[PDB]
Amino acid sequence: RTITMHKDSTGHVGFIFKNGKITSIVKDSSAARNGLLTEHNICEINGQNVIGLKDSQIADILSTSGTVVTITIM
Amino acid sequence: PRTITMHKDSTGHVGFIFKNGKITSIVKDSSAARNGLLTEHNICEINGQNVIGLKDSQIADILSTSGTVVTITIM
Amino acid sequence: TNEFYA
Amino acid sequence: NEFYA
Repeated sequence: RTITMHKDSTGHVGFIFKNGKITSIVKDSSAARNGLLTEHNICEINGQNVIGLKDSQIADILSTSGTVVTITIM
Repeated sequence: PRTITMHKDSTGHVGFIFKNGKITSIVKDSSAARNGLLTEHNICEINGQNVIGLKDSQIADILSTSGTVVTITIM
Repeated sequence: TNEFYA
Repeated sequence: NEFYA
C-alpha cells in the first residue's frame, strides 16, 4: 500500500513507470529495499493524489519532491 | 572486461539504465539481470558496433533499432 | 518507449 | 537525462 523511499545521490528512488503504472524496479535501489511493487498504479505521492495525472506531471512531482518520497500504490 | 548477450522483453527492453555512455542501473527480473550485466561499466560495443564516444541518443537509437538479441561489450 | 525513470 | 534500454 504506502511505501517510503529515499532518493539516491543521483536523485532517484529506483523505478520505471508509464501510463501511471510502475513497470520495473531497479536493483539495489530504495524502491527495491522498501518493497515497491511492479504492475501497480501510482495513487498518491507525498500525500497528493496523482490518479489521472499525465506521466510528465507525475515525473515533475517526483523530481521536485525532497529526499523522502512516499508513494501509495494499488 | 566482458561480453553479455541479452534478449528484449515484451516491451522491447533488455533491462538497464545508462547515461554518459555508462551503465548506471540494472532492472530487477530483466535479461540484463539474468545475464549478469554490471553497473558502473562503460559500454564499448553493441551488436558488433563501436559505441565508445557516441552521444547517448545515438546509443539509444542503436539499441532501439537492434533486434531481439542484443550483445554488449563493457569495460 | 515513453517510459520514465524515477 | 538517463536512458532506459
